[PDB]
Amino acid sequence: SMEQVAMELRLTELTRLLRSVLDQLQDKDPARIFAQPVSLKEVPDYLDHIKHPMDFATMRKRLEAQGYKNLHEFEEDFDLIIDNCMKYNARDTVFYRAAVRLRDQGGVVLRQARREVDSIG
Repeated sequence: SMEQVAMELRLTELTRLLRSVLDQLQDKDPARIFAQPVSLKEVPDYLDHIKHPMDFATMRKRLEAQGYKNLHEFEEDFDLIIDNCMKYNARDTVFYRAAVRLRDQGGVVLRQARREVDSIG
């Protein structure tokens, strides 16, 4: 149908907008602590600790395969990156401190993103 064509135009432009949110969240991690999945070679027991790993490159692959059906799905994936880090790493670490900063500075970018999806539909 043509009504599936228009559905994809209003997805495609969530995808296009979600691209821009991610670029901005990822600029709040200049240390690149969250750019890539935690290495199972380097942390072989990681899955004993964290059942749903997430990282920016993994969020991005799902993005360019148009796999986030709304903003809430994207926000869940972002919250995993932070929550996983805050459990796996202790409070007095560069990792935990980097998550706390990413959370705090992402909040502003997401608070605007929410309004732009509602407003633009």
